[PDB]
Amino acid sequence: GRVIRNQRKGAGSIFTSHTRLRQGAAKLRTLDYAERHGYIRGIVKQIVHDSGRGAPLAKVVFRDPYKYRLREEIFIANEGVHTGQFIYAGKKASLNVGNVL
Amino acid sequence: AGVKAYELRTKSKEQLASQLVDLKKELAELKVQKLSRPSLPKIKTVRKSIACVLTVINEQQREAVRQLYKGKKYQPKDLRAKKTRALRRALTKFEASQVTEKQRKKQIAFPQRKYAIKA
Amino acid sequence: AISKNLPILKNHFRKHWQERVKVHFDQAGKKVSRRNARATRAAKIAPRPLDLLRPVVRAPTVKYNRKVRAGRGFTLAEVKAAGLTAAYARTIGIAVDHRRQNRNQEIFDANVQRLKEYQSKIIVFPRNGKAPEAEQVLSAAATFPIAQP
Amino acid sequence: SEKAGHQTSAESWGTGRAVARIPRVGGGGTGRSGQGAFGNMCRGGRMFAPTKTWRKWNVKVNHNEKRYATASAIAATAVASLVLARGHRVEKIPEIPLVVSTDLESIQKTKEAVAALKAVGAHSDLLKVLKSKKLRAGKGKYRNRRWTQRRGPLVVYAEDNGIVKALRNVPGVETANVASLNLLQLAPGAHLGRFVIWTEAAFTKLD
Amino acid sequence: ASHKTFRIKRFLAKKQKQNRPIPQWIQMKTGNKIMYNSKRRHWRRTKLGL
Amino acid sequence: GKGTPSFGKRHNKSHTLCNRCGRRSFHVQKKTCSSCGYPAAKTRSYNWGAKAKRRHTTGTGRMRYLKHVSRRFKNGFQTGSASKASA
RNA sequence: UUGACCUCAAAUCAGGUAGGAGUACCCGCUGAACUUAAGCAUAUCAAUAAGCGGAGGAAAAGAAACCAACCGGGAUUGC
RNA sequence: AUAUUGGCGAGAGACCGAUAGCGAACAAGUACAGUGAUGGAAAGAUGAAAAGAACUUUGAAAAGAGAGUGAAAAAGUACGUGAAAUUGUUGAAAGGGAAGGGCAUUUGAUCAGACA
RNA sequence: GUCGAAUUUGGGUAUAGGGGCGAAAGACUAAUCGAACCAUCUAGUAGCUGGUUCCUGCCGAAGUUUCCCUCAGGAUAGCAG
RNA sequence: CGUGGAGGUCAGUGACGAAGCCUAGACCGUAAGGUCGGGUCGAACGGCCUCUAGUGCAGAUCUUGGUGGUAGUAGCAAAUAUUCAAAUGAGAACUUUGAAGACUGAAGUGGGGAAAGGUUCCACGUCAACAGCAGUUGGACGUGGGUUAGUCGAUCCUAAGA
RNA sequence: AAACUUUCAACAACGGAUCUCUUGGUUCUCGCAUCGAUGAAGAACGCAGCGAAAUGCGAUACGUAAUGUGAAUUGCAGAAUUCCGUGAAUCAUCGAAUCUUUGAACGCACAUUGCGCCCCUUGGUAUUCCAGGGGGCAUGCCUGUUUGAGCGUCAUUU
Ligand SMILES: [Cl-]
Ligand SMILES: [Cl-]
Ligand SMILES: [Cl-]
Ligand SMILES: [Cl-]
Ligand SMILES: [Cl-]
Ligand SMILES: [Cl-]
Ligand SMILES: [Cl-]
Ligand SMILES: [Cl-]
Ligand SMILES: [Mg+2]
Ligand SMILES: [Mg+2]
Ligand SMILES: [Mg+2]
Ligand SMILES: [Mg+2]
Ligand SMILES: [Mg+2]
Ligand SMILES: [Mg+2]
Ligand SMILES: [Mg+2]
Ligand SMILES: [Mg+2]
Ligand SMILES: [Mg+2]
Ligand SMILES: [Mg+2]
Ligand SMILES: [Mg+2]
Ligand SMILES: [Mg+2]
Ligand SMILES: [Mg+2]
Ligand SMILES: [Mg+2]
Ligand SMILES: [Mg+2]
Ligand SMILES: [Mg+2]
Ligand SMILES: [Mg+2]
Ligand SMILES: [Mg+2]
Ligand SMILES: [Mg+2]
Ligand SMILES: [Mg+2]
Ligand SMILES: [Mg+2]
Ligand SMILES: [Mg+2]
Ligand SMILES: [Mg+2]
Ligand SMILES: [Mg+2]
Ligand SMILES: [Mg+2]
Ligand SMILES: [Mg+2]
Ligand SMILES: [Mg+2]
Ligand SMILES: [Mg+2]
Ligand SMILES: [Mg+2]
Ligand SMILES: [Mg+2]
Ligand SMILES: [Mg+2]
Ligand SMILES: [Mg+2]
Ligand SMILES: [Mg+2]
Ligand SMILES: [Mg+2]
Ligand SMILES: [Mg+2]
Ligand SMILES: [Mg+2]
Ligand SMILES: [Mg+2]
Ligand SMILES: [Mg+2]
Ligand SMILES: [Mg+2]
Ligand SMILES: [Mg+2]
Ligand SMILES: [Mg+2]
Ligand SMILES: [Mg+2]
Ligand SMILES: [Mg+2]
Ligand SMILES: [Mg+2]
Ligand SMILES: [Mg+2]
Ligand SMILES: [Mg+2]
Ligand SMILES: [Mg+2]
Ligand SMILES: [Mg+2]
Ligand SMILES: [Mg+2]
Ligand SMILES: [Mg+2]
Ligand SMILES: [Zn+2]
Repeated sequence: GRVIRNQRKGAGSIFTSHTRLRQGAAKLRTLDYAERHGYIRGIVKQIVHDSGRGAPLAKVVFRDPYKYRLREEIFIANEGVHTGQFIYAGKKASLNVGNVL
Repeated sequence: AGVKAYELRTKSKEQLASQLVDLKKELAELKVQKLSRPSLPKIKTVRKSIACVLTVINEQQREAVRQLYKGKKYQPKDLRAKKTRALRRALTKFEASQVTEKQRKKQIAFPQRKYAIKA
Repeated sequence: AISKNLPILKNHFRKHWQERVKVHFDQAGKKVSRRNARATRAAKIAPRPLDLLRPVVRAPTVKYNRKVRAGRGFTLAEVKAAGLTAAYARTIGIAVDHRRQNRNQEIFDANVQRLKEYQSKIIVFPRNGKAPEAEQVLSAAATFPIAQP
Repeated sequence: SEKAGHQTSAESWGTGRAVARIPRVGGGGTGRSGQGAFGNMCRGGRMFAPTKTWRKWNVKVNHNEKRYATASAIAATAVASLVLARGHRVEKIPEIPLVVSTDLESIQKTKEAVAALKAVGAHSDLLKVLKSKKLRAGKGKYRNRRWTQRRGPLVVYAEDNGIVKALRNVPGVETANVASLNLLQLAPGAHLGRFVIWTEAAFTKLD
Repeated sequence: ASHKTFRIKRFLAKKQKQNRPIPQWIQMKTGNKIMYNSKRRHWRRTKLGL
Repeated sequence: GKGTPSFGKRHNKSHTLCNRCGRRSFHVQKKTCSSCGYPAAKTRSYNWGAKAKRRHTTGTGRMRYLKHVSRRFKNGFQTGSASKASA
């Protein structure tokens, strides 16, 4: 016989993911000194649709501890999170929806 | 017609450069006339004269450089012997004839003798 | 494929044998080349005899041990008994073989006699270079043949 | 050539196309396309059983039987009837075999060699060779075999002191040492009765 | 096409100059057996394959 | 529809001219020549293709430099210039 | 501080060198099947074709950890 | 000392003689075909010398008919020799749904031999 | 038949032969597909079909026995020169 | 018996015509074949004794090339349609000009381009072949002329991807 | 009886067999050892008074220089002084040069005649912008030179 359908998918020619319209990989912040000892406050800028993903995404901006600029993080939005909300992430963050602990 | 190489060699580079310019000017006007005459075979000898002048000028310049590099162990690659690639990489006569002190003692002590079967 | 009363034959021609056929069309040509090469070598080596002196040895094996033939070279002991060194013997036209040994007195004595007769029948030109012109003898085997004892 | 007729990629079309099953050149657009190939009956094909270099060319002959033929040829030279029947003009020659003086071996010039041969009765045989030159009758003319002529006398000597060079340019005349007689010369075309002029020294050495 | 690279245009220029009859004076030379240009090309019969 | 009507849709070249060998064999998308193997350092050649070797082997071109090697060897790769003799 | 050593880098540093072609013959690697066996799998075709790497005018081999069992022979190559 | 269907320089043949011999005796790995890898032809001969036909005449012209050149236009750049299939003209003969053949003789045409 | 959509289509780009691609017909992969095309191994093997080139003279058959994965083939004895 | 080539011989034949070819002309042989005359032709060729082989064709849906009957036959019938006169020319149903009758009917038989082609564009000269009739005409043949950019494109950027 | 059909001959067609010819092929033998980063083999484009191809050559372009020979080349035209001579020739030989764009191909790229950097010089009222000319800038590795890195590590000062 010939190579069956499920075997052909591993070659990844026409079976790759369609990622043109993706907003980006959804990840938390990199575990750093502020996260493991205290907390750092971020601001939700917008909640946007992501192609190929049912759940919406949230854009949260944090300040860079070690140099003067802003850092952009892409989170998966929980129910109740709204634009303009402050997000607290770290070991000493409060127990509220949207906080990372 | 045409110039003579042996006559050009007895002239300085300033005279040769001026003569080249005159030949180039003559070539330009002949090409203009070629557009009217049915044929113009005279243009051949002018082109060959320019080639002869360029040959002699190049001979003088290359000869002058050879005097600058005379004796020195490094010369430009265009002034070195061509031969072949393999011949230029082979050991020189001095390198190929080298022997150890042990071997030269044997060669002097016991060389191939000359003998005959007579008596 | 098998018929009649005929011998069983074994002709090994089941490979691509036609690609490896060698016909000696140059048998006559190579004979001329060898003769030309021998002539030009004799002229190159002065009056030297074109071949080295060889000893007489016993052929091995029970089948061929009744005969004597020519060996590669004289042993170190045979050369020493003749009254000269191995290094000088090589430069004078005598073959020396270091791996052959002497265990038979008859063979040892005969090879000693061959070396002595050879030395008395040759002339060694001095290193000065005067070089008197002597006739070249092209063979030392014919001059010193080997006879069955 | 071993590659002749096989420098193609031709393949048979098979049956069903109303043509013979011979292999045919592929492709198109040249006129050569579709033509037969590889066959001994095909134009531009391979010949049947191509000739090979390992065909036997030389033949072994027993040495003693070879000497038997040579001895018979020598004895045939002494028979006048056989010599005449082979085409030699020896009608008015006094005695066969003809033996001449040994000084013939020392002749240096062609002019005096020819005069000596004519003086012993070989003049008519020499004229036969000159007047028999003809152009060859086939394709051998442009294969370096353009002219043919008859064979003249054979002069046998014991020592060569100039006789070989003196007769070299004479048409149809060849010399031979008595010690190395050639059957190809004694019986040309396998016909016995060669006209042989013996030198006295060579005649004695036959014993 | 109207849009063409320099290489294509240079190739076409040479093919135009090679498509001409043989001069008559060449046919009278000693030992001349050339009669017509065997490499003549017409734009509608044989394509350049470019 | 796979014959004559399909032949009318052929207006995009798979191959273009090769810079090295000059044939119309440079595959556009694969960026490689199917005839000489450019841009690979070696020129592609195969022992099963005896005729293909013959079409491009040494001696089929001009041999601008290799022409004169035999003459130079015959004169022992001499250097200098010919001296002026009489007449 | 200063000066060595070791190891590892840089330079359009001074001077060189390698690539590609050819490949009949030469030194290696890799490696089939048609075919034969009246079938066929071991076998055979064959340590072959195709594929890959490397030389020269020749290459390779070569002065015995050899052959022998003889009264011993004596580097290698070829017939 | 051995090998050598490559390269360069030579000498040869009971080899082939233009459908043969290398695919190629010629502007041949050319013309041409294929997107491509690749595939791959046909094609040699006037005469010693163009001396390659001035001139006249018919025709719009190609050409024709004369003249002329040559040993020969029964050699005219469709050119040495010029076979067969097939075709035209002329001459002879036969023929009521084939033609052709064998034996024998009539008729017509044609022909050798001996006139000892 | 369908005709605003699982619509139609240009150009760019990706997947290559026991592989690809398939809303699945063993369909399609350059008029080639129940395994493309090109060259070589390769003049692959064939108990099977076809063909196998001058004259005259003399002699002149067999389709039967035994064995064979033997039954369109061989060996063997016979018949023939 | 015949064919290509080889050794020997007939001091063989031949430009005063060798070989080849044509010839309901003659002779020899049971036959394979051999010999002669006539015509054509132009440079080499044969008898005999032997040697040698790529040595003899009616066939193979044989190979290559050439040629028939069929046969002046099938046919040259889609896309509505042509007509009169003059000019040119050896020659006009088809070229040019004028006049008339018609069609495409703006998703055109109109006016520009992308691919692809490559001089087919334009003028003069010109009809052997090509335009499945014709031809004085032509995208044919011969000889020449013609493509002008700071602003239009390429060039630069990145897309799937390489 | 003609036409027509068939057979034979002569002359004429069609076609290119046969015969003769051969600057080609094929096989055997002998001798020799010489490609390339000093840019090869191969490819593209050009070069002649009148050339498309083949052959030759590279903007010095069917060639330049040098040596030999000693009067041509030839289809036509032209040049003639090149003819008792540093000299004719599409001659031979060949040791000096030229050698476009490429190609192992080497500043980076290449379906582009696309885009940079450095040195010297010239011009535009200019070290910085623009343009012309000349000369440069690939990779792996070896030896050496120079400038450096590391508490890998030694000695010596405070
Ligand atoms: Cl599937
Ligand atoms: Cl054979
Ligand atoms: Cl003759
Ligand atoms: Cl265009
Ligand atoms: Cl050839
Ligand atoms: Cl193809
Ligand atoms: Cl592929
Ligand atoms: Cl008969
Ligand atoms: Mg057929
Ligand atoms: Mg056929
Ligand atoms: Mg052949
Ligand atoms: Mg014997
Ligand atoms: Mg004949
Ligand atoms: Mg045209
Ligand atoms: Mg077209
Ligand atoms: Mg298909
Ligand atoms: Mg399409
Ligand atoms: Mg594509
Ligand atoms: Mg290969
Ligand atoms: Mg440097
Ligand atoms: Mg090996
Ligand atoms: Mg089997
Ligand atoms: Mg079988
Ligand atoms: Mg089987
Ligand atoms: Mg191999
Ligand atoms: Mg070499
Ligand atoms: Mg050797
Ligand atoms: Mg070695
Ligand atoms: Mg040892
Ligand atoms: Mg040994
Ligand atoms: Mg041929
Ligand atoms: Mg003639
Ligand atoms: Mg005649
Ligand atoms: Mg004729
Ligand atoms: Mg006929
Ligand atoms: Mg669609
Ligand atoms: Mg089914
Ligand atoms: Mg067969
Ligand atoms: Mg087959
Ligand atoms: Mg009977
Ligand atoms: Mg049957
Ligand atoms: Mg005659
Ligand atoms: Mg007849
Ligand atoms: Mg003649
Ligand atoms: Mg035959
Ligand atoms: Mg026939
Ligand atoms: Mg038959
Ligand atoms: Mg047939
Ligand atoms: Mg009709
Ligand atoms: Mg009709
Ligand atoms: Mg119809
Ligand atoms: Mg109509
Ligand atoms: Mg309508
Ligand atoms: Mg209307
Ligand atoms: Mg027009
Ligand atoms: Mg018509
Ligand atoms: Mg017409
Ligand atoms: Mg034209
Ligand atoms: Zn290429």
